Amino acid sequence: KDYDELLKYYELHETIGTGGFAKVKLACHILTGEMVAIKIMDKNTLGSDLPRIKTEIEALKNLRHQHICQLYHVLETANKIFMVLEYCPGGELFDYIISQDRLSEEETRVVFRQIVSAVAYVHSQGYAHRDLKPENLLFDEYHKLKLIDFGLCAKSLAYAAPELIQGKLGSEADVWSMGILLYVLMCGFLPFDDDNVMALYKKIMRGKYDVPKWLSPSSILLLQQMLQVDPKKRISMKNLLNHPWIMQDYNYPVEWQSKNPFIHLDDDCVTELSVHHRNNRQTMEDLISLWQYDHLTATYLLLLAKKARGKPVRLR
Ligand SMILES: CNC(=O)c1ccc(Nc2ncc(C(F)(F)F)c(NCc3nccnc3N(C)S(C)(=O)=O)n2)cc1
Ligand SMILES: [Cl-]
Ligand code: NA
Ligand code: NA
Repeated sequence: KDYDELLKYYELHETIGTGGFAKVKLACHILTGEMVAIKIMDKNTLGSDLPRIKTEIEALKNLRHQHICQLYHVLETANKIFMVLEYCPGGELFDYIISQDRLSEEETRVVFRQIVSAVAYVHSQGYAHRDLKPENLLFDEYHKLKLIDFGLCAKSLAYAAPELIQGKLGSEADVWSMGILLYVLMCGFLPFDDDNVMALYKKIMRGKYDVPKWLSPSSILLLQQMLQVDPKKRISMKNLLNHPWIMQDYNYPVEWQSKNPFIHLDDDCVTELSVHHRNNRQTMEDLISLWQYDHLTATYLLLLAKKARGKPVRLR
């Protein structure tokens, strides 16, 4: 019914995740053969949370970055909203940490610099993510990280900053959450945890945590600077980018600027679309340039994706 519109363009496979607000299926984009992830939201059962959908959608239309999960297609039917996103076949950072127990400081740094790159970019575009946690970071085919779930972005509790849980500073709050992430990467458990939500809340407010024996002095220092209860004493995003711990083995600050921004339309993509559809090239350019996030946008972007990984730009 609502799936009729979607099934014009995608073959649906297994459900790969269910959350509070959405389920996500693996799918194949018929015209390109590309696997994608389709986020499915029922407008009726969301009700008051329907603003989360528009928030994520508007954010993702304004974010284009090597460590951010790309949006391809938005389809609205009578009862559903479908968001077609980049499929990350490596799954969740969280499950990767559990499988390894914890990461070495070297590997943590490799991973963490990608998280800082994504989040600093998000902030550079005027947003705070506000729901940073390892469930929301996925591995793509290259084993590079992609940030997801922009439903709470502005322009869980275990990861929420004291000031944010107190109802007041979105920038500083993301830094706190990245500190909790950093802790989990290196330790393999949360710095603040409890079965009772108010007791968890108290632990967060107190800011005291276990410091395991395998952590280097420099890592301990970085955690201390990120996990300051007072956001005014917390390390700013700026100084995180070139922090000495962060610079170890790299010697350059985190590269946060988008490496894949939308400058001019790509000729191979446009050409292939015009040839496959047997349409006037200029019309094809004009219709792509509406950037409607309809099936034409989807096809164009999934062709660019083929190019991004050195494959030829070809439609079935
Ligand atoms: C098959 N077993 C796996 O464990 C697994 C899981 C995910 C993926 N890949 C993947 N790629 C892209 C998405 C995208 F774009 F939709 F976010 C996505 N989402 C599922 C999703 N993921 C983690 C947290 N919430 C999730 N959903 C409820 S949510 C907030 O609506 O995205 N999952 C691959 C494998
Ligand atoms: Cl980097
Ligand atoms: Na423990
Ligand atoms: Na940069």
